[PDB]
Amino acid sequence: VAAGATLALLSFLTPLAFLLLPPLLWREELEPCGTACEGLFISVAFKLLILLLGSWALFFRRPKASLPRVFVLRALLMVLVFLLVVSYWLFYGVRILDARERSYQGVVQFAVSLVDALLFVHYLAVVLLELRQLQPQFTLKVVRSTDGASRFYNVGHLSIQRVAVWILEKYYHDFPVYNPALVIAAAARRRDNSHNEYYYEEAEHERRVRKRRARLVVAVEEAFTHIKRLVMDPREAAQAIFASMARAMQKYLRTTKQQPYHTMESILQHLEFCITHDMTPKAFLERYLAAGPTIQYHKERWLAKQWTLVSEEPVTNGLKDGIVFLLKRQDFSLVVSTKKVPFFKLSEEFVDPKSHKFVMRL
Amino acid sequence: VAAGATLALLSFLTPLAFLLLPPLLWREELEPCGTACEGLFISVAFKLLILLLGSWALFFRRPKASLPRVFVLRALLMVLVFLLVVSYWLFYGVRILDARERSYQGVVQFAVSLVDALLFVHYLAVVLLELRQLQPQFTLKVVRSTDGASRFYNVGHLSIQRVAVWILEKYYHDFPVYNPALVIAAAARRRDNSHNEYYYEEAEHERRVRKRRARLVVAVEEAFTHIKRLVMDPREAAQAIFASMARAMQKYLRTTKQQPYHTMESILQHLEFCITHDMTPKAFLERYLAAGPTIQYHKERWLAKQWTLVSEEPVTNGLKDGIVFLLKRQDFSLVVSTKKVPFFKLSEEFVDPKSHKFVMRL
Amino acid sequence: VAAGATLALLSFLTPLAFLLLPPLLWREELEPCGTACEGLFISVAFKLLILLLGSWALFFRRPKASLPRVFVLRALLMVLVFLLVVSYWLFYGVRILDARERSYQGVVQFAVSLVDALLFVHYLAVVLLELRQLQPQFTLKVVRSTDGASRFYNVGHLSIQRVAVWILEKYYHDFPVYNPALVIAAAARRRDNSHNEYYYEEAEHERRVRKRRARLVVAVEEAFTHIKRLVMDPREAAQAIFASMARAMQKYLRTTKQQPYHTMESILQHLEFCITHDMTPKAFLERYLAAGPTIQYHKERWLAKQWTLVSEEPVTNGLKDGIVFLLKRQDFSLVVSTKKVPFFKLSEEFVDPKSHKFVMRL
Repeated sequence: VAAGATLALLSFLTPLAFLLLPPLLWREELEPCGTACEGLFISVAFKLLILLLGSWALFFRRPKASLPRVFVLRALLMVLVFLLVVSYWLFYGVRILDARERSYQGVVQFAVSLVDALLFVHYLAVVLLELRQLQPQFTLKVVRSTDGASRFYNVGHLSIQRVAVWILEKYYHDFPVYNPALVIAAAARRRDNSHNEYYYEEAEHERRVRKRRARLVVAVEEAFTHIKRLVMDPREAAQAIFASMARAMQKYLRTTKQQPYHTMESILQHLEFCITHDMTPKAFLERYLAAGPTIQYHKERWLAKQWTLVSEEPVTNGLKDGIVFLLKRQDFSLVVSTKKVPFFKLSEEFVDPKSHKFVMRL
Repeated sequence: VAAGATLALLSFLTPLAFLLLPPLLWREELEPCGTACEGLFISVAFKLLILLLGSWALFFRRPKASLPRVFVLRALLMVLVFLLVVSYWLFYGVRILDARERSYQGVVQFAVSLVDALLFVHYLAVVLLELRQLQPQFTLKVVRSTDGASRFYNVGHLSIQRVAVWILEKYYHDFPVYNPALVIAAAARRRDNSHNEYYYEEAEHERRVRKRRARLVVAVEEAFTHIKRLVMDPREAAQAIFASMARAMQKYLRTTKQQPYHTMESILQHLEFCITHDMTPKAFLERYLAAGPTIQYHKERWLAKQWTLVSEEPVTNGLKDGIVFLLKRQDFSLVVSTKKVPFFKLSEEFVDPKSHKFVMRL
Repeated sequence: VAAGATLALLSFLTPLAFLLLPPLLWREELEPCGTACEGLFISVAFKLLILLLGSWALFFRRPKASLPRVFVLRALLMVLVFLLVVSYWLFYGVRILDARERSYQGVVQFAVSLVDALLFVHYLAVVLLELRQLQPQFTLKVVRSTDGASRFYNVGHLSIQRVAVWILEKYYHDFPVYNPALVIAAAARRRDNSHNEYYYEEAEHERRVRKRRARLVVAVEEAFTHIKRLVMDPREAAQAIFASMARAMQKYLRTTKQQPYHTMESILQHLEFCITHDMTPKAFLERYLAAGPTIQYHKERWLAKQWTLVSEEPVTNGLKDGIVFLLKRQDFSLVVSTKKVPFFKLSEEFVDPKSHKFVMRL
């Protein structure tokens, strides 16, 4: 990442060097030129300000991911910046600096062309890195291998590793959080005719979850009726009203297998959060009634540095119809299937709004 | 917004002024120049057409929101357009217009550099206003403070007010519509051991909602069997078949607290809409069975001009990990929590499709 | 589509022709020029490489749809490329080629202006085709006319046919798959007071779906316990463990009307898929328990070449508040209603985090 900052600093200082070396080295040898040179100095100044603000807006940011192989398009852009700036330096050396060029208008036009080329490389960087994948080309079915939480997405032309990082960004807010606490045909006919134990255990579990949920709703309502706006801190008020709801919260988190997701300190911080921002009991309970996504919880449960990209294809290739890859973790795996978004043939049919006529029969 | 139109008109007329003032003021004093000048006139004409079509496509539109503070990047762009065009006017005045420049090739190259700079400012405007927030940087948990309807979003680098307008654009089609019609530990142990009244009231409410829903489904099916395609207007046919379903619709909207959402005229317009476009009874009922989002209903219920941005941070700053802000309204409040999308470290693992081998034991 | 490739090849070869015809036709007549010409040759080479890589990244791809009328903005871009390149050819012919221009610096600057104009046309193409619709302007309610599956979307400034293709791209992964197997007021009062047959048939159907689902879950769990990692192919292992679950799968697909969606070969391929990628029984069953979207199934069920755009407005116009159009198919119709995203007026309200004070009463 240091080579990118080196290329950025060199590319920013190279037009200023190309403009400031002939007045510093051969000033009296240099030919005087008219107002066209100074107008091109103004163009260099404003276009370098545009280049600096654009590179600030899109490229002066930390890397959001560590890819297992090389970023192909970003390495292409770095090689393009390197070869462009090195070729401009080589030409400026062997045909302007060593030759002691007198026509300063040509040197300033050369710097103008350099800044135009750097702005066009910045535009190509936006095209390659951000604009290429806007048009949706593929539909991704992403399924957890453990509980079968499935979402579908539309993705554009990206490589498999960039699609993988994209899916991991969707995963932490789209799927529910992972919870690990949640002859032959004749034997199958004999077993399927037996007592349907799982049906009644499921009905018992749904019934007792609804009962513990009702106890929790009544507990948190009667808890939030113990305070009112106004001396007592929201931490102290949350600690006061937690005692009238800790037992029903503990019972509901035991019956829904959500015990290690919510410590007592996290529930106290979320109580302080809810009574600070004037949230009702139901807006408090929405964090606890359902499972909720992975980013809702503590950072020790994210484990975002422990993902593994398992693909039979080399992961720098783009997607195609039939690509399946795994986003493995120590706990589960995200199975990703790729299908091509199909070709559409729309036809146009005109109807008349007058032509909608009706009868009373059938 | 008038200053933006003034800057746009001035920036469009400034290259034409820079090209047309030397033939109008000093024509016989002006030096003749070759075909390079006329080729640059062609470049000025086509690049100004490109600039006009791009500014039409992205910037000749009404403001979608009224922000509580200044749009920082748009004011930066307006200051950049102003300082660029004013500096080109000052140089053209004090070094071309007052000096009566004879080298017309330099003046036309100066206008070419001006149009290139305006196209680069337009590109910087697209980078700052639209391309900066494409890369998702933050996950937003947006929760209504009243009923706890929660959605998560990925947002890029935006200020808090632009994130707020973005969330309000997501709110009108993502959340359901707001419906306002919907010692201590020993006392909590005594209360949680009492009769679970809320559980049975919830079961009674779900049962009677399912019964009124079944009555409504049978009513709307038998209502739509009273007409057929073909003389009778769809308004007249909707008014005819509404009488066989108005009672069950009124009972279902009473039992689900959806009475002021649906007037009789709105249900008649939606009946005319459904029988016009050949919609089934279930496609009619999907508007009424669930609550549905806020933009599905009448404009007096949107109240989009009554939002309030409550943030402890000054709202022109970008988001960071831990920003919480409220989108208050007179009825409720959207509590928005910001978390950073975590850094990913993908590793690559190669598996062999031949290496998937299986046994029959366990 | 051949005219677009012809314009692309002509636009790529035109600057090289403008640079290479004066050394090939009048070489000794041609005036020698300094290092400014060669620096502009370097600028032409790198900017043509930028133009080639950008046109590869965004425009060297197959059309994703067949629109019923002309793509208005793409035809505008093709007319702009055609008129620009034809005007540069006409000027180069009648003022450089026929006149036998000696000032070669003007010819090379003319080619530089041509490549700058082509890069600006490419930028305008990105603005018109991709950047115009990023800012969400409209909310689309898309409802199937048969079962009332409804989704809402935010769309930007697009024409009705491009919005239609956009909705069809959202449709194949957002909606569930279409399943066709799923005086007057006094008579309505008499019928609504009768036996609520549909309520009890619905409760019976939900109960038997839960029972067949429980049988299927137990069957697929006991089926996946018949194999283990390690000689036997995943096709052979899937065929072995399918016999202990085919009866409960067939019963669940009969009771949920999902019989023609899943052939025996498709279930065997998905079993091989799940045991290959170490998916649990629940991750196998997520494809079968719910309906799921249309792209999840076989390509004979997509029928993406059979959509019909029914609009009272001519479909090359952009959306506005109140546009309703149909995306008809032989089976159903997607009714699309357009509403304008409302204007927001945010106000700012500062609260003090110290000012959150609380009491114990009420």
